Amino acid sequence: FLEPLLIERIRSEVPGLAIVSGVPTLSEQDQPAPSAYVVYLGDETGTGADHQGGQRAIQTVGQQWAVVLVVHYADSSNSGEGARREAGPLLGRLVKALTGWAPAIDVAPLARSARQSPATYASGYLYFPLVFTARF
Amino acid sequence: FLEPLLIERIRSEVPGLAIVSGVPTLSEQDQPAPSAYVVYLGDETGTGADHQGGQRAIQTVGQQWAVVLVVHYADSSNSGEGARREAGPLLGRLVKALTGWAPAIDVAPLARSARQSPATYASGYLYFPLVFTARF
Amino acid sequence: FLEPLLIERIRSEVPGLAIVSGVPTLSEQDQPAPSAYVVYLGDETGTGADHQGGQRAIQTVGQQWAVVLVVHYADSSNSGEGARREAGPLLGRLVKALTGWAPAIDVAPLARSARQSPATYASGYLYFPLVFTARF
Amino acid sequence: FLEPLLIERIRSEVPGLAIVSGVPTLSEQDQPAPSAYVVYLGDETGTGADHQGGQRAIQTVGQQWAVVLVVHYADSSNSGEGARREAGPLLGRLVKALTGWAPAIDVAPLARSARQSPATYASGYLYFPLVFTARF
Amino acid sequence: FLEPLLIERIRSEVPGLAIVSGVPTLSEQDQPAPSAYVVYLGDETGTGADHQGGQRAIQTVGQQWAVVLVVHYADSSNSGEGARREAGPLLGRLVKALTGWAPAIDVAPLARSARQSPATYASGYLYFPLVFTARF
Amino acid sequence: FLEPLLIERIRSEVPGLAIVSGVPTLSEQDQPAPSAYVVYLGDETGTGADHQGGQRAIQTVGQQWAVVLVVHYADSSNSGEGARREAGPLLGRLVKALTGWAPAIDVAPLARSARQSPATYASGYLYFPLVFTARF
Amino acid sequence: TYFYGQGEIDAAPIVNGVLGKWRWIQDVSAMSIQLAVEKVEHKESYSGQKALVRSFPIGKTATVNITLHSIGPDNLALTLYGKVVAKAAGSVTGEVLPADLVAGDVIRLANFGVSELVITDSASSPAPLDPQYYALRADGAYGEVQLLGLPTPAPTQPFKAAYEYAATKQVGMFTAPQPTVALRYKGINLAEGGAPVIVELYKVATDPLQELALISDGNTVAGMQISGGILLDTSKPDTGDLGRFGRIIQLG
Amino acid sequence: TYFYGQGEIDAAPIVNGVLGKWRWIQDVSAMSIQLAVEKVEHKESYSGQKALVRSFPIGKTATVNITLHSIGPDNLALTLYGKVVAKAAGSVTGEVLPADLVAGDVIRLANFGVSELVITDSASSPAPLDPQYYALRADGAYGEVQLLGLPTPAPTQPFKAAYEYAATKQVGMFTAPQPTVALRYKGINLAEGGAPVIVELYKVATDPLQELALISDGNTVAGMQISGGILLDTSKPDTGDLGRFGRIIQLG
Amino acid sequence: TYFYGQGEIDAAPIVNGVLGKWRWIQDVSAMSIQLAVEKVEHKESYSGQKALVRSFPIGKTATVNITLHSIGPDNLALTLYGKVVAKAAGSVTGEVLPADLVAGDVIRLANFGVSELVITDSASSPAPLDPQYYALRADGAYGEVQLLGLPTPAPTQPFKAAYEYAATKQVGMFTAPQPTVALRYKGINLAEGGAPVIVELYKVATDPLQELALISDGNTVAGMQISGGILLDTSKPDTGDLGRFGRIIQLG
Amino acid sequence: TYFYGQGEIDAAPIVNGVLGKWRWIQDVSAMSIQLAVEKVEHKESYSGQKALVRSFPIGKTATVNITLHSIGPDNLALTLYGKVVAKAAGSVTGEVLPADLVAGDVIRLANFGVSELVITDSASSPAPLDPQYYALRADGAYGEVQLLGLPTPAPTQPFKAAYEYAATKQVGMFTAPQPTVALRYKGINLAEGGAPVIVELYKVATDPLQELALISDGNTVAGMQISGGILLDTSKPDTGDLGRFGRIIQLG
Repeated sequence: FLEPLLIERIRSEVPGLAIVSGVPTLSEQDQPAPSAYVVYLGDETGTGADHQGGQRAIQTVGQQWAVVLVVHYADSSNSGEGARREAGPLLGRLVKALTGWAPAIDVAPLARSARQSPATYASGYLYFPLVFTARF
Repeated sequence: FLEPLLIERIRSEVPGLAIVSGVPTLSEQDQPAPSAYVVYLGDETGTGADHQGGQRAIQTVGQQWAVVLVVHYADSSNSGEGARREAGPLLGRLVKALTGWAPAIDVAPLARSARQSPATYASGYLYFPLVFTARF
Repeated sequence: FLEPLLIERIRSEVPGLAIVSGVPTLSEQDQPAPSAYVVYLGDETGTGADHQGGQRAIQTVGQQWAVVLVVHYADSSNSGEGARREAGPLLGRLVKALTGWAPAIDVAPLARSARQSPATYASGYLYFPLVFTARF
Repeated sequence: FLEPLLIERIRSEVPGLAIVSGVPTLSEQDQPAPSAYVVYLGDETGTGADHQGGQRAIQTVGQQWAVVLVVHYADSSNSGEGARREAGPLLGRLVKALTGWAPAIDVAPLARSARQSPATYASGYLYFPLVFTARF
Repeated sequence: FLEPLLIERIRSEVPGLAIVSGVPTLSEQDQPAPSAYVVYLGDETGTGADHQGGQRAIQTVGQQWAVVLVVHYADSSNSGEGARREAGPLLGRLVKALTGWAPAIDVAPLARSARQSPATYASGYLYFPLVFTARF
Repeated sequence: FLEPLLIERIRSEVPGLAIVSGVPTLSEQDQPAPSAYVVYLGDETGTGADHQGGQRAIQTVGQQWAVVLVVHYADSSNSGEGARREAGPLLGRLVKALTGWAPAIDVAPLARSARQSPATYASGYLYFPLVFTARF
Repeated sequence: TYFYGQGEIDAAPIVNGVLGKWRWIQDVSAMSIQLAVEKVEHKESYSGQKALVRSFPIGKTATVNITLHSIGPDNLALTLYGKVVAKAAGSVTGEVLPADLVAGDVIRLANFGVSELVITDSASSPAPLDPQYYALRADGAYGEVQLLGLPTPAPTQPFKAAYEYAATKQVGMFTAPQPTVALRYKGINLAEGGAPVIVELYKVATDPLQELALISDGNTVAGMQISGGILLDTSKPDTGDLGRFGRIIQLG
Repeated sequence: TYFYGQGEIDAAPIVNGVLGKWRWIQDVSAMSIQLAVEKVEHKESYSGQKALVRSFPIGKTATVNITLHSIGPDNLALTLYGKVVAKAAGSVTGEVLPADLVAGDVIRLANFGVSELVITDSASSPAPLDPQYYALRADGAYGEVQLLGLPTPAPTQPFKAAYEYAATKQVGMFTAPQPTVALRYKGINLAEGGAPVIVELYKVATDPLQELALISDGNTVAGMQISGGILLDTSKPDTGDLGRFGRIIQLG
Repeated sequence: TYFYGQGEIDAAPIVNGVLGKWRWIQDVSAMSIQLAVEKVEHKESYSGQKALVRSFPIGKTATVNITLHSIGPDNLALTLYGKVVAKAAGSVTGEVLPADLVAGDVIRLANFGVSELVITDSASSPAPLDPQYYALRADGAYGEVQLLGLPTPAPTQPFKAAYEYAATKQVGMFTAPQPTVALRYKGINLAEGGAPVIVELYKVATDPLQELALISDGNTVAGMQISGGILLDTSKPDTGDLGRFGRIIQLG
Repeated sequence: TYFYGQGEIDAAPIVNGVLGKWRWIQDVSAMSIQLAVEKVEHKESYSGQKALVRSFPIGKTATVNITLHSIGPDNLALTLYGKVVAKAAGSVTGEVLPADLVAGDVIRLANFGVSELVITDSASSPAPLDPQYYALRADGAYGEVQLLGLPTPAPTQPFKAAYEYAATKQVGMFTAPQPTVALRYKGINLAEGGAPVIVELYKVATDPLQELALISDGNTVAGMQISGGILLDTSKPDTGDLGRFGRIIQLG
């Protein structure tokens, strides 16, 4: 219950052309700019372990959080050259800022996943079903 | 089955500009005032324990209850400065009045959660998936 | 399979102004009169116990049945004074007539719940998620 | 896989005024005649018992089948006098013809339920959630 | 992965009047001819047995497949005489051609069910919820 | 998280007449060309085994991926001659390129299924519910 | 080369070693055969591994489990160690009912399927009681009569009941010796277009039913599970390829 | 470097130590190998911890479990300790049916696959019975004949049945000694593009099938599970790197 | 101050107490360490409660369980008590195939990865057989050859097969002594931004793999589970703070 | 009058009976206390029921289970029977790397957190090797160096590595005696508006951690479960109402 203090800098208006898009199916044909395009998948819950405490019946609630990549630059049905090759550094930047960059945390792990996040394509332009953990 | 006696004062017409809004997705762009914006999540049920009694097959039914924060003041895609920093006292007020302030209760715990209620943002303005327990 | 014989008197046309309303979301703003406003929640089923018999594979089927309270008299966003305080006797009348007043019953318990039926408000006028058992 | 031979006489055009109604929510206000008004609930399945055989992986499949009663004669919001009191013989006729009257059956029990079939009212005119077994 | 070689003869344009109907609710009132009217129910899956192998994590997947009978000849709300009595040979033909007539099969059982396939009527003209297995 | 490097060549614009079709129900009557027509089925997940690791709570996530075949050439309600007989080599090409052709993979098995992928027809022209594994 | 079998089972009782008359055991839901073998092992010790090197079997046994859903008297005799008793329909003329009867008492009769019930009053002038003063519960199937009332001038208390009773079949509990039955399972294998398969068990000694739920809950038909041991038949040739426990015939 | 194997299994029986002819065991759904070792432990006591300090193995054993879905007679001989018996098709001319037959009786014949059934009447003038007076249940697959009726002038009761029977294959129960089979598992590892893998087990002693459900429920093909112990072969070189229990070959 | 670890494991075999060369054990899915202690208890009896008052430990043991998904020969040697054997590629010139061969027979060759297969006919004038009369199953990976046919003038039955075989790596079963390996777990703790953690186990004695499913069902990669006991090393200083069982290093 | 507690736990080690300095055990997820009593029973026999009539306790014991998610060295010392060792940062100048090194070899260094790595060549004229010929895996956290290549004029094989290593904290395995710690649980009961509750346990003897999964699967934080017995303190007054095992303080 303290993430906003760092979320403020986590979010930095990634797209320069998209304005008031309310970003978080994709168009892939008329998007003004390659915005972050965050997505939500689900949640993780469990008890009967170190997560659960005493009063208030709360536990360390597992949280899910994913993103969608929209570049379509150098990849317009030609080949996957420049779609993720350029994203690599961008993917690292996104995964390090939006996740893994947490405030002073005691019971808020803010789990981050640098690797082991497979993504498969479809629709003929670009799909990226990112899989990351939040834990908070 | 006695909460209304204190609910009467729990609710005190938080918004001064919103009238007959039937508050309990959000707009985040044309809301007249920062109302309480309560939300409902689910329920908790269980038997075979101290909750269950004899006749009437009733038990201490776990109840879920959450809220949504809508301020968008000092936080208009600029930064999370003034969104929750000002809410902190307001969040405490809300969580202490709407929850934890119960009448003479014998089997109505009215559980309250001051901490351990994480919230994540999205849509580019403000999201707050509050997680609180009611137990009644 | 004999409840109608007493249901006939259970139902007595509670509202004097509402006519052909087909009562069993609520409006809370243009309702002519405070009708009973019965609601249905679900069912309870189980076997491998005294409920199950021999032939016909039938058992004492648990039945769920609830009501909604619509008074909005002395409680019009002012305070919960007169909403349930006046309902108390009315709630007892409803729970004693509609439930617990059964015909000659051998395997039809017709369970009734005088207490332990919590209700929470929302929408800014009145909500009452009643929880009662029917067992038949 | 032989029921039609007796279904032919099971069905005998109960309503005299309803024509091509395709009977199997109810109106309760403009129905020409009190038709049978059969309804379907679900199915029952199980293996690892005498139901399952050898080849073809088939078993004695439990089947569910219910009916809806629509009389609204002598019961028009007045009282439950003549709604089920007259139905009693009619209910027996329906449950004995539509169910329990099976052809030469070896693995087709065609279970019938004379009693233990509770029904609850609602909507202000008449409801009858009949519960019967078919087993085939 | 070889069924088409025999499916080619399995399907033989059963209806002579229905053209480009895309057959696999029914009308029962304006159908030009009594087509096969195949239907799909679900699937059967399982592991940890002889079905599962080594690589490719595949197993002998249970497959469900059913049909709907539409004759309405000699059975037009009169009686079930000629609806299934004439179908009997037709039902055998359908169940022997569409199922049980498989190519050279090693791990494709193509299960067939001659008997133990109950069907119940409704809607006042004809219903036939056939239950057959495919296993492939 | 490296598949695109080979996906780039996996996808090679199979249809020559279909342009900007956004391929991944089918029409089967006005399709310009026999495109790949990939489909998605679901996912496979599991823990408590060699899949799960230490930090990041990730595991070798099972992934599902299937295709739909649309040829309708030499098979136009005549017979299944030329529909899959010609597809055989095409099916092998598709299953070898789109699957089983993976980059340098350490924890990305990219499972491929040459056989044991049954497909059943329906709708009167062509259906092919392919079943393949991706594991990544 | 795959098996999914559905079929029938025929049983022939064995009395003093002479074959009985085969009968169908009616519907059967499950049949299982289990084989048990005991082995004595020899371990060598020249390699330093002290591991197993040889084994030879000493014991040989086979068990069969059958789940039958038929409660017919013929099957009850086989499963309950009982012997069927047939009672022909008849009449009763002078049965005496219990004394000191009053309204509300329930009288239980010795026979079932009672019909044309008559209760003559005890007096010098016989006076049959009015039928309206008594009722037959469960349409006389259980032989139970309820008193609805009595005339104000209380008639003589002892009664004389006469009626008609239908024929019945009864099975005793543990009234027969351990049956020995030869079993023939004639099945169809659906995995091979319905190919025929036959299983022959020459000698089986059965075990009583373990459980019998008289009042059932759910949608499951009552099941009767029987276990048995396949004994060694000493009459068949020892060197014959048919063995002495059982055999399987597959046409091909 | 990852394994998801699918493949075939070849079995060669061992008779008096001479290698047999390899055969395919048909479809197999699961194969598992388990290793068991016994260890004797030595504990030191100079540190005050009385903890383990050394251990050496004394026992060594290996077990193999195989789940096969083929009910072929060749596999039945291997799993049931049986030996296959082949019966050639033939004819019967003078079989005598049971006496005192009446309508409703079921006659069981000694052979299966009956065809062209003829029942000559017993009399000085042979008179074959009309076919309409008898029926063949299960199209004669089980060798069962039902009487539909008899002429009013009751013919001579004893009958003389002649017909044709097809060839069959039979397997006896516990009619063969404990088989010893060498196993070769040839598998494809899909995780590495379908790489080849070979597993060799020189000597295995099998355990009879535990359960065999003749009447199955559900959508699962009948499974036959066999357990076996991998014995120590004394013929292979002791110092060779191939060992004496088993080996694995991976091409790379 | 929270742990969710992901990392690598390095193993160094111990031979006669001299450290071996560290190698990576490849992918590992699970690692667990369990501690067991035996305690002797003393109870006082002056308060009347006859309750526990003191306890001192006598036993001390530690066990480690590792689940590895790599089936590499190096890991097979460590888990199967085997020693790797490398066979270089080569050629065969005069291998003799079984006699009395006919159409349908399957010939198994001694080597895998067969290529350029040639079968010379036995005669004064060598005559290689036409390739169309034989086929190579599983593209010769398993070394299996199927006969498709034979010329009408039946050639001499004994054959002489020559071909080329590729190199391979083999592992024997129970062909090596109980390995003793020192373990180094180098892990990253994600809960603390990926902090480094090191776990050192000086001496571990492993237990053979319990199960190995050669034919797998589902979407789960085959797993190899190994248990081991952490022995007491007598070479390290007794008074040192590093102990003699194991240690943990956390940078901070 | 209802309990749902959340709070902190403070532990004070007991050395030779003198109270230690209290420390916070960090995050704790579960705490349980179990009581065990042994009873001797007396049965009367004058009523014919031979039933229980009296019972008195002989034994009294209490056990405590705690689940802590902190892997801090201070907690490791308490749970692993270890004692913390602190190593200060420093430098190495003349470490000798293994000989016969070639491309692909991985060199393991004695210290972690290596930085400013230098490898001087062995020769009369020192010549530091080019950094491009070697790489630091895991950014030197694990102290592993990989050789990328060597100059064509192969330099002298033995090397001299100098670098800087950071400070670290280590914990030995079973390097400390059985700890005895007094426990203070300070909790808040949410069911009563957050009322204060205190639980005091004077003497507890702990049991080593049972399991420690170094590589975790799922979304669950690694947990460390510790069991302990609450011993009888002989220093507190016998007649005092505070007892000798433990006490609970609730403000009201």
